[PDB]
Amino acid sequence: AFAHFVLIHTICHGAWIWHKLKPLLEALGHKVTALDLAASGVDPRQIEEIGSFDEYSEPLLTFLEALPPGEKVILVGESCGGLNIAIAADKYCEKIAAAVFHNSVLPDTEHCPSYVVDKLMEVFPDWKDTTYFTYTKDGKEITGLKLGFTLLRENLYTLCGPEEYELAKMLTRKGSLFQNILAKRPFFTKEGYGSIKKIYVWTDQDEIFLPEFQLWQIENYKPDKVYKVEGGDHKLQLTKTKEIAEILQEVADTYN
Amino acid sequence: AFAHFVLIHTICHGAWIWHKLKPLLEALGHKVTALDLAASGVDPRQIEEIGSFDEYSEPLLTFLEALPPGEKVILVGESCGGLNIAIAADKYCEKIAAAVFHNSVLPDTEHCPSYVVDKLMEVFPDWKDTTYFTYTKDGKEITGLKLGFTLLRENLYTLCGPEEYELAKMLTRKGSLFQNILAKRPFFTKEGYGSIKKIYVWTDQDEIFLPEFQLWQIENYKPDKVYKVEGGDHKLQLTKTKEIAEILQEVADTYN
Ligand SMILES: CC(C)[C@](C)(O)C#N
Ligand SMILES: CC(C)[C@](C)(O)C#N
Repeated sequence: AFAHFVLIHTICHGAWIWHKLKPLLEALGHKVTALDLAASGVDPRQIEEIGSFDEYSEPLLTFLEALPPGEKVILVGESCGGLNIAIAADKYCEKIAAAVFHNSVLPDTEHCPSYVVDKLMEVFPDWKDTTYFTYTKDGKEITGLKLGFTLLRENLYTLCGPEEYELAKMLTRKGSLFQNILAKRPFFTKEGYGSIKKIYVWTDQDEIFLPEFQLWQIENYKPDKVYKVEGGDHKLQLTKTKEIAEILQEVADTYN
Repeated sequence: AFAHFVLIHTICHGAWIWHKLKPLLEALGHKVTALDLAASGVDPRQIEEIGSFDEYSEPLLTFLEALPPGEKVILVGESCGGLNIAIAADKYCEKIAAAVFHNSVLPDTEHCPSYVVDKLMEVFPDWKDTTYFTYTKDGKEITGLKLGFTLLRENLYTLCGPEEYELAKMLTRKGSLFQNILAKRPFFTKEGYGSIKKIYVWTDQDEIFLPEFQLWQIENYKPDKVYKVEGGDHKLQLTKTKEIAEILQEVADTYN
């Protein structure tokens, strides 16, 4: 079967991270939409203009709003993209056939929205050469960050070639986890986000979202299905593109 | 010998086009700077804020200005980048060891700055699915454009793989040739731009900067050296990356 996949990049990244996976999925006959979230990729906004993870998710929400009645999509989020999925699901659950998490945070409905992010910071506290700054938006102090090049090289693009790593150094932008904003955000709902089918994809060779963290997430909020990809790194859509496409095809053949 | 190469992308593109060549040059021991020109790549400005090719060249001029006395660089410009080179050379000729043109326009000093662009439009009048728009800046009506995806696929990235082509569809932005502005711009000088060493690199398999045009440019303004790369396409830094690096190494060993 064919599906319409909506690929969602992580913070400090953009649609470009999916440049290898998108054409492969299309070669299988699928429709693919790779969005640039707010102040990401070539989006015209700067991070200082964004005050929450919800605002950051605007392009995704706007896209879903534009889907004609009856049309459903399979959301695929990497790393922090799981949060955009949760936000989107609480507004357009009926338009989501399923959500695939790609070495991604997996929010739940029993704890605050920042719950898994707080846990992530405990498991991976040292972001190496990453730099930080603060800005104010809507009366709140937000911590912005720019991923360090060493962190990118050693923990995120561990096995990616020099040409993919180069794209990251050239294209990654300042962003934010909006951690303190998520902490005060209303909980994700059981009726919306809680109702969608969730497929968790990961590799135990991820050098940032460590096994301890991902296995902790799986136990915390049981996914409907779990796929473990052998080898690769945090950026499976670059290092195990074929494997990811195969998994997504099976998801398309399972949920609609 | 080692040199400091400053790679200059063409309109509607960004530093990202050099993601394959940059690491290869560094692997040879060179220092490489790949800039995003105004309203290009991840630059925060939008094209409607730019009123001339000179303004568009701001990041390059600012970079050269920051070079300490005595430090020289080898400029490498692709496609329309030759115009940024001419503009830069008339302000910082002493900081330029040489300029390499990569399937690029080659301005001269005998005719108006838009001369070769006007000729290009005669040789390649049909830009296929490219779209156009107009905006006003500093009292002048400027024609903006967004490269069509079919034009990108068939004429610019003719032999590039689907993954490189995908990056182009995701990252190319609205831009402008500022043709009418160039037409009224003071001529490039013989003392500045005219004095720099110019190396012309091209392939007769370029599907947009056709042989008729490139050979016309070579006859119009004699380069100091000409390198013809066999095969490849308009984006030699992607399809003949190794060959381009070899040529640049020889240039580094020839001019300083
Ligand atoms: C490093 C991690 C938090 C990110 C930016 O989401 C990725 N990849
Ligand atoms: C199509 C051509 C004018 C451009 C944008 O410079 C390239 N490549």
